[PDB]
Amino acid sequence: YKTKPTHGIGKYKHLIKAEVRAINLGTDYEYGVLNIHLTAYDMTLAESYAQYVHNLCNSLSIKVEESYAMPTKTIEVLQLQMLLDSVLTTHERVVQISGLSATFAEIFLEIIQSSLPEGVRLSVKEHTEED
Amino acid sequence: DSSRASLTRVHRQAYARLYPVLLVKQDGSTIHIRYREPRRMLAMP
Amino acid sequence: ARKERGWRTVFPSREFWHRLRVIRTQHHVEALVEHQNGKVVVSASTREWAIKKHNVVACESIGRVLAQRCLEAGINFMVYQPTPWEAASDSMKRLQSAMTEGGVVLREPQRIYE
Amino acid sequence: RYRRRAEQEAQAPHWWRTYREYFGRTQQLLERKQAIQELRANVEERAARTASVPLDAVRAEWERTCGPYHKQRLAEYYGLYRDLFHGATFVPRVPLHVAYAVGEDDLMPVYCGNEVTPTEAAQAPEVTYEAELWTLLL
Amino acid sequence: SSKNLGGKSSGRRQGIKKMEGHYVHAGNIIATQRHFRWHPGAHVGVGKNKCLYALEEGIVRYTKEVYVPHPRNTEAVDLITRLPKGAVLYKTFVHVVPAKPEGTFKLVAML
Amino acid sequence: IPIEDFITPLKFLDKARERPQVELTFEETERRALLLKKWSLYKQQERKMERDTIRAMLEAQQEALEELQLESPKLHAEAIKRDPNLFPFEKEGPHYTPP
Amino acid sequence: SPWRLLGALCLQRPPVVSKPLTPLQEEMASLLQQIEIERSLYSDHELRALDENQRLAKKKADLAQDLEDMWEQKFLQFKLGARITEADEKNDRTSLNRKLDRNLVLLVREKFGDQDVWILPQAEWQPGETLRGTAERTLATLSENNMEAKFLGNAPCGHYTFKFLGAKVFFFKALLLTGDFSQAGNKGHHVWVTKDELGDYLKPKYLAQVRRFVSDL
RNA sequence: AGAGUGUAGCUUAAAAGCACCCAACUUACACUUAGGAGAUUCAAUUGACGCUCUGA
Ligand SMILES: [Mg+2]
Ligand SMILES: [Mg+2]
Repeated sequence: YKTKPTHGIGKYKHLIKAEVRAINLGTDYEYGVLNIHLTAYDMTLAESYAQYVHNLCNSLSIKVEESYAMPTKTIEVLQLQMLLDSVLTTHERVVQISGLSATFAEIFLEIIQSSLPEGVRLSVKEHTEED
Repeated sequence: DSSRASLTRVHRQAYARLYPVLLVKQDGSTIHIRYREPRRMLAMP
Repeated sequence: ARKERGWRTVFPSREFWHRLRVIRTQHHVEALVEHQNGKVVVSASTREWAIKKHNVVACESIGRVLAQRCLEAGINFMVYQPTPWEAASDSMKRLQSAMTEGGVVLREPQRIYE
Repeated sequence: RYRRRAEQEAQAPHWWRTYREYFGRTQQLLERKQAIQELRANVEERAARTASVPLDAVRAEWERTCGPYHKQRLAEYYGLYRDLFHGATFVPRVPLHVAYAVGEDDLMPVYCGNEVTPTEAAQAPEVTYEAELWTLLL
Repeated sequence: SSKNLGGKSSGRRQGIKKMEGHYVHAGNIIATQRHFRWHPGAHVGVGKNKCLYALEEGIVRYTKEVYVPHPRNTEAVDLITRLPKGAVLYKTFVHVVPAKPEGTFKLVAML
Repeated sequence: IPIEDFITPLKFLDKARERPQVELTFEETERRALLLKKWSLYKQQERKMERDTIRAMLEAQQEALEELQLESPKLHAEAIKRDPNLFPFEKEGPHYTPP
Repeated sequence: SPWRLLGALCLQRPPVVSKPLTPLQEEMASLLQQIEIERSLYSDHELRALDENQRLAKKKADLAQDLEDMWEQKFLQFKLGARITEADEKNDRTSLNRKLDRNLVLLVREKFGDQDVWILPQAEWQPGETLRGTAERTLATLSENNMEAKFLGNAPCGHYTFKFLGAKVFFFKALLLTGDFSQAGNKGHHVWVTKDELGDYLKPKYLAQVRRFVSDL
């Protein structure tokens, strides 16, 4: 009841939130939605790397809002000398990351570098894209 | 720590065979790749 | 004797006399027998340090032990009320089987009115 | 996790009334560890990949060790300590084995809480307990 | 002219019929509602309306208890999942503290 | 227009009779089992190591940021300021052979 | 409280060649490969080898091998660059190209009047100047080389205290993309070093604590 | 050379409960199911090895 001392013991909706810029202030800093494009030729490898990255993020108390994959680009190349075809494919997989304070980002980058797999490439940049 | 995400199995169920292909781009750098058929070498121009 | 009938919105159901509560954790597997009161009548854990000698298999063993214990106590009937995932799980199934073998029914008869 | 939390909360007392208001060595350790290791070695996992466990031995062990602990709970449940002694609990330390004769064999054993009929209990039972003086009572 | 027309519905006469402490025989309706304002607890059933009825003779009691929903009902589960790791929901319940004993042993005859 | 390459193609439907034969021994399976646990353990160890590496680094950073602040209150803010260099961060991983 | 102002830099080299796998790791890899082989559903070589072969026999009663041979020949032909340009040199501590598998770090000598300092690229920052800027300047100057030293962020890595006159030594990270070095055999004794090597060479507690924020790998 | 001490990550646990790891479901995470690994630093409440902190 309202007049009782127990009022609002059932109140739960303030415990849930049922409802982007880069804020670089002065002593407290945030990069805005960093997309980590993992480009590679093996489908498996990139995925594995992405997974690892995600896991790391989870461990480090960092949000992972989106983890989509980009389409596979069929770069059909003629091996000129006798036309020998080689239909290679490049696969891009992304892992978005929001909040990050001064000291952490560098460390994260270092970790990524340490972990980099064999024949896979990075690109860390802002969200403003068109899929 | 470069071998942590290297040991990769194909997590999909229905798929083709894959062989340890040595791919070489114009930098002069080999890469282990899973290209169609057992092509050991595929040097890129 | 009566059973608490309601609690129909809430889970789990308190309509029983005797409740089998399994507690899986890291390491060791508890398996209890309870009343409406919450009085733990008959237990079987891997922590007991007698069955810590000699996991699905472990769980099964515990269940078996409990069944014997149940018999000793004179508890022959439970309502085992698990989550769906728990029910599905192999270890739980094994435990149930063990209990059945021991001779302890996991259904429990009706109240008899009139 | 949520369920666990809820349970914990329930267990705690609170100030708003509720359901409860209206209704309710080192050496030994080392040895144990060693034993465990030995067991593991013996297994060597393969066994796990469906082993039965000897029950009688386990029972015996229980009797030796935490059987007494168990029995107190049982007694409480059955209300012996409230009725027999007006309150005030105790742990039965000495393991009592009473058995009723049925024919020549078998013997119907009296464990704590078992159903046994007056037909089987017409004659007085055999008793054993492994200890060195006492006054047995029914 | 008046664009709005229609809502001329009467009150449903819903709410608590039996307040705390009231003696209640079996089958009586304790409280009626839409959306669980109050939930059923010990010896209290539920209709199709969500109306709470007493399942034993005795005293009605109201109580703030922990809410743990059935895992098949999904919305509740989802809500629970959403919550932070120290919180518990809580909800108001209705119990019936049963008065008489289920029965007594009486002497039939001396055979 | 997001269109990924996760859909298993229509070419692989009828061509599914070439390998259904998976017939292992006891020995093989057991060996595999033995391996897996070991691998898991190794992974765990590696992750622990990684954690240690990270944590130590973090600690060092913290220490630096204490010392700096102690010895120049003007500079800590500057140090904190995230530089513009990381709009287009790029690095390829290690190859197997150099040029 | 005169705080003497010395900067520094903990320079980094990214590993070029991949690392050698452990026995267990190798085994795991093999297992994975086997599983992949098992699971998979057709190959363009396997369809055009087996079926074709079968047909040929039938015809006789009434291609792949060549391709394989060709592939083998190609493999034989294609001579690769060496993974080991480190143990074959052996005595070359001063070369950047040395350790392809591991990461690396620069390590300089400086004999002063009072002290005799075995150094990790140190600097002397000015109150008006920035720390990062100072570091950059140092990088430009003492080694005498044209470098693309990719930094990460303006925040530092590790600082260290010596007190006679209070003082400090301030370390950052920098990752070399391409370091074009002028005159290999100059008198400024510079050395490229792994983790173990770093541990070994460094006499003092000031640089012995630097190895904690180095990537161990 | 002195101070704080000393259960595996962590704890008004006393060999526990949470953290943790590999698989399989998963785009991935998450959940779930199977597995996995772990500790009283050492000698009779005292002393002697390990860290953290302050000096040289
Ligand atoms: Mg109205
Ligand atoms: Mg009206």
